[PDB]
Order: sequence, then C-alpha cells, then structure tokens
Amino acid sequence: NGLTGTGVLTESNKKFLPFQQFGRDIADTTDAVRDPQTLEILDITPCSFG
Amino acid sequence: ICGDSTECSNLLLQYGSFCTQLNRALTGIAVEQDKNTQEVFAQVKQIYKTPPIKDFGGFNFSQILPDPSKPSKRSPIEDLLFNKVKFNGLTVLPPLLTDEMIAQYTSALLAGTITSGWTFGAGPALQIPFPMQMAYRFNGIGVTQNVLYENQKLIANQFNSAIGKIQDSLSALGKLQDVVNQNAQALNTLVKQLSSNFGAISSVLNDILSRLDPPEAEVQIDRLITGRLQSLQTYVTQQLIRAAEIRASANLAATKMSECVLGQS
Amino acid sequence: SSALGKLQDVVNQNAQALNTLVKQLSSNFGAISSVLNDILSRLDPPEAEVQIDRLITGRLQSLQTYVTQQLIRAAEIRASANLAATKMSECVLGQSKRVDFCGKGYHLMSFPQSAPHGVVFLHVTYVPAQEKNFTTAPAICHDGKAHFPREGVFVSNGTHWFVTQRNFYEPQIITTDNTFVSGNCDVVIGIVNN
Amino acid sequence: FQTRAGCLIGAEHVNNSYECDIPIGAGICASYQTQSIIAYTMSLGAENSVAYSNNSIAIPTNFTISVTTEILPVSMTKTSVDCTMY
Ligand SMILES: *[C@@H]1O[C@H](CO)[C@@H](O[C@@H]2O[C@H](CO)[C@@H](O)[C@H](O)[C@H]2NC(C)=O)[C@H](O)[C@H]1NC(C)=O
Ligand SMILES: *[C@@H]1O[C@H](CO)[C@@H](O[C@@H]2O[C@H](CO)[C@@H](O)[C@H](O)[C@H]2NC(C)=O)[C@H](O)[C@H]1NC(C)=O
Ligand SMILES: *[C@@H]1O[C@H](CO)[C@@H](O[C@@H]2O[C@H](CO)[C@@H](O)[C@H](O)[C@H]2NC(C)=O)[C@H](O)[C@H]1NC(C)=O
Ligand SMILES: *[C@@H]1O[C@H](CO)[C@@H](O[C@@H]2O[C@H](CO)[C@@H](O)[C@H](O)[C@H]2NC(C)=O)[C@H](O)[C@H]1NC(C)=O
Ligand SMILES: *[C@@H]1O[C@H](CO)[C@@H](O[C@@H]2O[C@H](CO)[C@@H](O)[C@H](O)[C@H]2NC(C)=O)[C@H](O)[C@H]1NC(C)=O
Ligand SMILES: *[C@@H]1O[C@H](CO)[C@@H](O[C@@H]2O[C@H](CO)[C@@H](O)[C@H](O)[C@H]2NC(C)=O)[C@H](O)[C@H]1NC(C)=O
Ligand SMILES: *[C@@H]1O[C@H](CO)[C@@H](O)[C@H](O)[C@H]1NC(C)=O
Ligand SMILES: *[C@@H]1O[C@H](CO)[C@@H](O)[C@H](O)[C@H]1NC(C)=O
Repeated sequence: NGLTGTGVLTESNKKFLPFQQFGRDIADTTDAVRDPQTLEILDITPCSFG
Repeated sequence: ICGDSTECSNLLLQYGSFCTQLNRALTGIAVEQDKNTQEVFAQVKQIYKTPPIKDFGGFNFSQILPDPSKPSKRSPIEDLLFNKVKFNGLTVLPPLLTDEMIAQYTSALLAGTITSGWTFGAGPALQIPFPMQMAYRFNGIGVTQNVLYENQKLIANQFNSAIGKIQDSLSALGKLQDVVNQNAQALNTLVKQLSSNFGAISSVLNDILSRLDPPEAEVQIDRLITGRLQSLQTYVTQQLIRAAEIRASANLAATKMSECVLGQS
Repeated sequence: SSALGKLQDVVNQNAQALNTLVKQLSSNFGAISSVLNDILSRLDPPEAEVQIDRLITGRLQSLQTYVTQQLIRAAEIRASANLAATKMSECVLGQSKRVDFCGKGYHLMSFPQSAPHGVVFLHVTYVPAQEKNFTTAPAICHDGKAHFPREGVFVSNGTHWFVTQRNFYEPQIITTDNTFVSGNCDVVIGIVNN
Repeated sequence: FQTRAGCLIGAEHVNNSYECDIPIGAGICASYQTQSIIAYTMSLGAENSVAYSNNSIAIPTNFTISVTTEILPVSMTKTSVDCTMY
C-alpha cells in the first residue's frame, strides 16, 4: 500500500503496536512491514549480492 | 548511488571514471591493513614453545602464557583484553590472519624471550637460564650483577606482585575503542545521507520516477546523483586521511616490538 | 642482475593518476558533447552558457580530486624520506645498537647506493653460527668466597670450568684477573665448587 | 569450497599448509601447485624447540658475515597544471 521495495519476505516474531504499519532500523531503512489484509508482521531482508 | 534503478545507471555513466577511482582508493586501504599486522606480529622465524616445566628462577609467567584449556588458546590477560573492546553496497572483508594466528605469534615471541633472551632476534635461539639472563640485563642498565643474585627472591616477588596488579588495574583501552568508533560513526553518516533530496522533489529514486516523465525526471535524478557522489567522496577522503594515521601507529608498534621485546633499549 | 617494487609502485601510482586526469577531458557530465567548439557551433550564446557550466563543474571537480590525492601521497613519500635520512645518519655515519634497524643480525656497517627516486642501503651484519651446549653456573665458590666473571660466562666442558665471552667460544682458565669477589658462597643459588 | 570469505570455485582444498601465495582471506590462501588451484590454511612458520634447562647454555663457535638490501623512496615527480588551459 505505498511501500515500494525489493527483497526476501519472511515470517516475523516482532509485535508492532496496533496502529503501526512498518518498522525501520537505525540508519533508517525499512526492515519490517505489516500485511494489510491478514495483519501479520513480515521481515524484509535484502537480495543476496556480493 | 543509483541502487537498482536503471535510469540512474545510464546517467551516472556520463561522469567518467569517478567510481573506479573510489574503489581503487578503498582497496588500497584494505590491502594496507593486512601489511600493518604482518609487520607488527610476524617478526619471528619459528614458532617457539616453552618447556613443560616452569623453573624460571622464581619468576612466574602464568598469567601471560597461553591457556591450554581454550579453543582460542589465549592467555589470561589476553582474555581480559578481548572482553573490554548487509546494506546498500557496503561490505566488510575479514582479515587475512585470524586472531588465533595472532595469539599464536605472540605466544611464540614470548617463549623466545623467556628461553633465549635476545639471541633469537639476531639469529638462532640460544638457551640461557632465566636468572643469568636477568643478570645480563642488570649489567645493561649499569648495575653490577651480584646485586641480582643476592636479591633474586625479592626481585622475583616484586615482579610477581607487579604482574598481579595489572589484571586488577584492567578488570585504559580507550585508544583502540576510539579507533573502532571513529569508523562506525563515519559509516553511519554515509547511510543516513541517502535520505536527503539535495534539492529534488524527493529522495527515493522510484517516486521521482513514477510521478514524472523522463525529460522532467532526469533533472531531479541528476541532483540526487550529485549529492550522493559528493557524500561518497567525503567518506573516501576521510578514510584515506584516517588510514595514514593508523599506519604511523603500526610503524611505531613494529619498532617497539623490535627494540623492546627482541632487545634491551 | 637476475625486487625494486617499492620504487616501481611509486613511479606507477603517479602515471595512473595523470592518465585518469586526461581521460576526464572526454566526458560530458550531462552536456551535449565534450568539445567546446561543438557547443559554440550548434547553440546560441544564451543556450551555450548552460552547457558550458556543466563541463566547468565536472572538470573543476576532477582537477581538485587530483590535487587532494597528491597531497595525501606526498605526505607518505615525506615520511619515507624522513626515515631514509635517519638511516643515513645512524647506519652509514655510525654503528647502531637498535635491534633490526640496520639489517638483521648485529650491525657492523652500511653502504648507500642511489636509485631512480630513492636509495638502497647495503647492510653488513654479524651473525653467530654453529652453537654448542655447555653447563653453566652463576658464580664459583672458593675459600668461602663467591666469584663472578668480569665480562663473561662460566662454562663447563663436562669436567673442567672456564670463562668465555658470551658471543664467541674462547675458553680461559678462571683466575683472579677475570673474576671479582663479593660475599660468601651461601646466598647465591647455583654456586659450584672450583 | 566454502570459506569464511565466500564461495570458491575451481580450486581444490588440500590438508597441507604452505607459506601464503595468493591471499584469499580469513587464513586461507591459494596457489598453483597441485596442476590446478588449491586452498588451505597458511603457515605461521617452522617449529623450533629450545632445549631450555636451569643450568644449560648454548654458545656459538663460528659466524657468518651477511649483507642485505633495503630500498626506500625519497621523491616523486614534480608536476604542474594550468587550471585555465585544462
Ligand atoms: C479481509 O478479508 C479477508 C478475506 O477476504 C480476511 O481474511 C481472513 O482472515 C482470517 C484471520 O482471522 C482467516 O481465518 C480467514 O480464513 C481469512 N479469509 C480468507 C478468505 O482468506 C481478512 O481478515 C479481512 N480483513 C480484516 C481486517 O479482517
Ligand atoms: C603464578 O601465579 C598465580 C597467581 O596469579 C598462581 O595461581 C594462584 O595461586 C594461588 C595460591 O598460590 C591460588 O589460590 C589461586 O587459585 C591460583 N590461581 C589460579 C590457579 O588461577 C600460580 O600458582 C603461580 N605459579 C606458581 C608456579 O606458583
Ligand atoms: C643441546 O642439548 C639438547 C639436549 O639434548 C639437544 O636438544 C635435543 O636434541 C635431540 C636431538 O636433536 C632432540 O631429539 C631433543 O628433542 C632435543 N631436546 C631435548 C632433549 O630437550 C640439543 O640438540 C643440543 N644443542 C646443540 C647445539 O648441540
Ligand atoms: C675439557 O677440556 C680439557 C682441556 O683443558 C680436557 O682436559 C685435557 O685434555 C687434553 C687432551 O685430551 C689432555 O692432554 C690434558 O691432560 C687434559 N687435562 C688438562 C688439565 O689439560 C678435557 O678432556 C675436556 N673434557 C671433555 C669432556 O671434553
Ligand atoms: C663445596 O665446598 C664446601 C667446602 O669444601 C662444602 O662444604 C662442606 O660440605 C660437607 C658435606 O655437606 C660438610 O660435611 C662440611 O661441613 C661442609 N663444610 C663447610 C665449611 O661448609 C660443600 O658441601 C661443597 N658443595 C658441594 C655441592 O659439594
Ligand atoms: C667456520 O666456518 C667457515 C665457513 O664459513 C669454515 O671455513 C670453511 O671450511 C670448509 C672446510 O674446511 C671449506 O670448504 C670452506 O671453503 C671454508 N669457507 C671459507 C669461506 O673459507 C671454518 O672452517 C669454520 N671454522 C670452524 C672453527 O669451524
Ligand atoms: C635445578 O633443578 C633441579 C631439578 O632437576 C634441582 O635439583 C636443582 O636444585 C635446581 N638448581 C637451580 C640452581 O635452580
Ligand atoms: C583432512 O584431514 C581431516 C582430518 O580430520 C580428514 O577428515 C579429511 O578427510 C582430510 N581431507 C582430505 C582432502 O583428505
């Protein structure tokens, strides 16, 4: 719903507050989201590179 | 700079070899960090071992000899010292020497000194009893060598108490800490500089790109490119200035290891 | 005749930078061409200012990057020359006692030779060889007194006791000319009777 | 072959240990010896065992005169630019 990105999505085990959509890291990069339809938290890890 | 997008890569291709220079600059720094460590620690031909006894004239080196009941085989004081100190294109390479290897170089330097004095630093290691080596060293500071043999027990007790006080004074390392930090904080600024527009509409290369058409978007993408390239040049220039300061320090360490550990100054 | 990589390295780094400086005179930096005779031929003066400024900014950036990296490379050549000046003083016009400063071994003497942008030192050192073991004592007890060597070590070939100098084996009879006395022979640990 | 520094393809891993030739990382080097390319853990150096005792000494009976070289850069090339002409 607006957050555009790339990466691997994985089942999370963090708990947002029930009005927060996505989570950010220190240095300010999106690293978790909440699925609008089912309302579950998913981590966003980058696509392997090197 | 670009980061995934493709409208950015063709525009950045117009700047020449600015990115090749920066990668060369950073690679030179990384190759210098292994030579720093080779010059300080790999100052010994053989890997020397202490004998299974510890009859050293009443001198007790147990807190600085390696600990056989460990995977790392560090000493007690080296264990005290080690408990006190993916992104947008960023990567950390590992050092060539593990610190098991570094601890193995240091223990061999130690066993060379305790068993042969200063002879292993000038050629083949020639054993000498530790009390007699201590008496040679008392001559080097201008004291007559019976002052050592008539006071051996007192001198050994004073050494042992002074070695005991060092752990208490340990369990300081702000220099190394300073180093470590100065680098993490400069790497955090480079990542934080990616959320700035530099005078474009936004700072995210898609929203600029899916809300304007090419002629209009290329103008903003060039501003983003200019800002992000300036940030990277600032970063690399400061890493170059900070590595020359670390090299002057490793050079002082190499001279100390030669002149204070492999000889008497 | 059959190793000068430091000198080579220096002589090279500079050429690689000077070539990168010239190879930047053929980038657009976001302009219609890289030639001023092409922006001054298919653009009117009000439109060629905007295209000339894009080249000016890029070329200034590239020249200033060249000048920063030369300052940083010269500060490193300066420290090397400062070390060479100290080695010429301490290894060529003297004999050094510092360990591993004028070669590996015991420094005897040094000779300088000039090189393209530097200097070669030839270090002549002494290295001991072909060691034997003997047995030692710290002192000798005799007439109730303890004797210590004036400038050597007491050694034993199995049955007899001599004095040598510490770096070269040359045994001598223990006399009152190469030893001195201090104390009685019950406080030193390891005294032998002789 | 998996390394602490990444995945290596086209070299075989041996169990010997030599002096480092081409540095891979985390203690691993490569060489063209056994041919092909191999991996392993570098060697710190030989192994010397001093026969230390509470009444033993070793004394040299001979010597060698050795001479070695040391190379140092003192200068680099003096260049000038003319900003306006560049
Ligand atoms: C929106 O509708 C979908 C279905 O259209 C809901 O999904 C259901 O979620 C519950 C979880 O509590 C599941 O047990 C159901 O099986 C789901 N249904 C389907 C068809 O998958 C979703 O929960 C709705 N949104 C909200 C906020 O409730
Ligand atoms: C060398 O010194 C250490 C002290 O740092 C000695 O180890 C301690 O010895 C005391 C008694 O003398 C014990 O109470 C401690 O528990 C010991 N600490 C240990 C073992 O970690 C050690 O014995 C000394 N070496 C010799 C040969 O006496
Ligand atoms: C000095 O004496 C020692 C004691 O024997 C010699 O060291 C031993 O040498 C033998 C044969 O080389 C080895 O097998 C032992 O492992 C050595 N260490 C011991 C016994 O602790 C040494 O060779 C002698 N040095 C010289 C120069 O003759
Ligand atoms: C230790 O050295 C002494 C040398 O003073 C040896 O004793 C002499 O040996 C020569 C030749 O064998 C004899 O002619 C002398 O009579 C010996 N005595 C003296 C007082 O000179 C002795 O053999 C050596 N010991 C060992 C184990 O090599
Ligand atoms: C070194 O010489 C002294 C004096 O010749 C020895 O001292 C004598 O030792 C014997 C045996 O222990 C005693 O019976 C005498 O009373 C001692 N005399 C004196 C004046 O102390 C000494 O033992 C010798 N050391 C060795 C290792 O043989
Ligand atoms: C000390 O070492 C030298 C070698 O550096 C020995 O001299 C050599 O002796 C062998 C055999 O006699 C000759 O083949 C060589 O030509 C000699 N070398 C030189 C440079 O002349 C010398 O004999 C040794 N001295 C002792 C006492 O062992
Ligand atoms: C040396 O150690 C031996 C044990 O083998 C002991 O008998 C002797 O008293 C010791 N001597 C000295 C001088 O430490
Ligand atoms: C190397 O030695 C280990 C010993 O644990 C052995 O298991 C392994 O098979 C050896 N590797 C090769 C290639 O022989």
